[PDB]
Amino acid sequence: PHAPEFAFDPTDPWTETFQRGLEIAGLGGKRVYEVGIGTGINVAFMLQICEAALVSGSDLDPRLAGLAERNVRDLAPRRADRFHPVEGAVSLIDTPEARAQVGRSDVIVGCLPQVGEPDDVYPWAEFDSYPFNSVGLGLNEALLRRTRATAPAADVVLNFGARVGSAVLFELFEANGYVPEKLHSQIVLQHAGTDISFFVALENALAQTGLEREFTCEFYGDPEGATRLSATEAQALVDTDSAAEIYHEVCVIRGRPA
Amino acid sequence: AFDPTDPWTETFQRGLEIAGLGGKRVYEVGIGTGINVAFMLQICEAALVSGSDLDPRLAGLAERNVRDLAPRRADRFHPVEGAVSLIDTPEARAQVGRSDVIVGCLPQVGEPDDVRLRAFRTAQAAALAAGADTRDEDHIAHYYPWAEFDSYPFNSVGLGLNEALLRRTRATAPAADVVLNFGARVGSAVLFELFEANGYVPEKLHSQIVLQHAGTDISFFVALENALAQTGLEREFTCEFYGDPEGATRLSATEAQALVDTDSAAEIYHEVCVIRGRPA
Amino acid sequence: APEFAFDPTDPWTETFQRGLEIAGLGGKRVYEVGIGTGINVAFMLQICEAALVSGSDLDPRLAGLAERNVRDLAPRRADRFHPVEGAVSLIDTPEARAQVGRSDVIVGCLPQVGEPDDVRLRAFRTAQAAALAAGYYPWAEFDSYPFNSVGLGLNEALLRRTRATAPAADVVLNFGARVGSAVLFELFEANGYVPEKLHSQIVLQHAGTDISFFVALENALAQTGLEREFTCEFYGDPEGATRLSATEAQALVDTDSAAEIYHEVCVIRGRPA
Repeated sequence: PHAPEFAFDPTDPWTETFQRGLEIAGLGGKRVYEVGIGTGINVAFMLQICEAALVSGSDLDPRLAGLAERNVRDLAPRRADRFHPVEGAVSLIDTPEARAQVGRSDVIVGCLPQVGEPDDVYPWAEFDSYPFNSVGLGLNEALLRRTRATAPAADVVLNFGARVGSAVLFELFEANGYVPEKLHSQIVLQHAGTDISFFVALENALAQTGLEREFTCEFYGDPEGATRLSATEAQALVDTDSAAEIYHEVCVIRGRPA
Repeated sequence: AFDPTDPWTETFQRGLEIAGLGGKRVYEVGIGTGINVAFMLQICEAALVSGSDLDPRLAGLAERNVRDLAPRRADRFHPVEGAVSLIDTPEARAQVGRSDVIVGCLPQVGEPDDVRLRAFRTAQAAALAAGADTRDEDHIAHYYPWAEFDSYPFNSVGLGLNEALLRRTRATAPAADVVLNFGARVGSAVLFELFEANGYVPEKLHSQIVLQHAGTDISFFVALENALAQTGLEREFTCEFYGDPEGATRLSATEAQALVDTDSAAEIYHEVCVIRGRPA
Repeated sequence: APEFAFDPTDPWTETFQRGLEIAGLGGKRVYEVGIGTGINVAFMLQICEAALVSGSDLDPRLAGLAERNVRDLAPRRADRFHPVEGAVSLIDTPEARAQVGRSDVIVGCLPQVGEPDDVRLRAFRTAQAAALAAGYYPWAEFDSYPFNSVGLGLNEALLRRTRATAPAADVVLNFGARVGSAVLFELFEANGYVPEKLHSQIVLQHAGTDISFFVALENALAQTGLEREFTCEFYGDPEGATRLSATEAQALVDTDSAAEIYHEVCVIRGRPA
């Protein structure tokens, strides 16, 4: 009954949105696998604040597993005995060990590369064929094919920019064997350098049939998400003013198998 | 007996009879006013029928409707309330998971151009028969969306919504049959691949030659005939139309549109068929 | 297993057969999609020591010609070969599904973009000849597959069938690797299979081979309409020391004609979880 505000990072609104969803997910007592553990701070968060029973994970970069280990031992010293990462270079979960560990997990979590992520920030062309790569989420769909096969009973909890709308995000789960549920969302502001052509091209794109398409992306003018904008609209306000403040939603969605 | 003004629905119903729904639990996606619910209950002798529609005002009407249509069996009709897109609600999924068979005539490119007008007139006919004098808008609606089904592989032949329902059925009812109605202009091979690609063995249960209204646009199907493949290599493809009500003289989409570029009332036919998908 | 057994006339089939031997089919019950004239059946019974080989073909005449070829080439094993009859597209008959569902391993060298340009004329001449004795896959229904974007749509269509009909069976497939192994592996990972590359060779491509489809791959913009980095894998030498894009390969030949262009063929096994 006391929100752990001190815990969520004050720096990155994407990671903050993720961590708040992880807290809501209810990871207490579960085995959890994180795709792309990075520096390990999410693992530390899930161990210390969420109270996961066990956490494993992997990264594409082999040096990151070892560095994640220090961090977890520094930041969650009295819970670090429960962090068992998988070394070494692991794209998605594509090694036998990563597969074994995913196979034993109750929840798979991640914030994966996706069109629309922040610039500041996997191999990439082999995911181009995925149907949901048409909205920039191929890599995310690639993981859902793997999780459904290796751990068919586990939840999958993923972080998304929601410029394409929640009907599409929910579709990515429904198309792949999972009932989706939005755990948490937030309005976030994007850098002034962010490119969004991709998003204007989306609403200007003919279907695929192809016939029609009066669809519109989701942006906001205020940090409260009061004033909706299309991608074209938004793209305008920046042609008007290069330092115009543009907002979109980031949200955490859990897919639960049947 | 069947209404011959709506051949897609005749086709649908005739297909359902053949399905073998005697004593089974069935879910219908898009129950409408319950015409198909009552049919299965009265003619097919189903033990239980449930289902939903994306218009939330419809279940109530249907219920009523089925009561009047099959009162001696309307107690086995158990609709699910709410604005149910496909089977997207816990309660909807729950019922689907308990069903032996899932049936639908779903939106799809090539459905009759007047399908949304017929539904509006059927909704308002059913409310008048229930003793209510209403506002017309009570029977209109903004359903079904389309953008989230656009990325589906089989949306390229206009069946994205149908594919999406198959992703759903397979996961929440992996042993259930799925019985679906389609316009076959794209070819029965393509219709069969829709099922095969999604874990189902297809069987064509019944089919019929029907005529398309004169003002029906078929440039979509023409556009498929001139398209290249995903490869960018030449694609060989032909749509299936007919010049005769019997389905004896075949026409591609390009030919069919020629006969209405020269004349303007040339009778143009195509197939409508019921396909059952059965999992292994 | 002796060198003489592997096909000395055809690098694609030689690659397939070296890969099947490495798959360890001994004692297994196997199913081949596209048996053709049955030589691979003979190779799997006689060299791989399979307990039982079934399979089918789209051309309904080939199962009968494959029986005679297996009777004449592995007479001591011929009783272990039980082809499925009739025209069979992939495995799409109740008898082919029933056999596939009893199989330990499903194998195939399936039609695919990048196959040798003369394979369809071979199969045609090969029919006719073998047809005495005495007396193709369309590609339109498979065009929707995501992996058709790389020309592997028929292969993906099989993976959807095997997974449903024989969920515990391995699946062993021969591929040209011009689109790279990450893509080939992703075809399996996307469809419920863990890929392992069993064997691979560097083959020479016929002289007038059209590689325009692969050039186009290197210049396409993805599904998102933005940039994409991608090079097909070709080689200038028969050991693959010197790499080449499809564009480099095409250019090497625009200025020659008889330039030697090489690429990889490789056998991948897809194992369920």
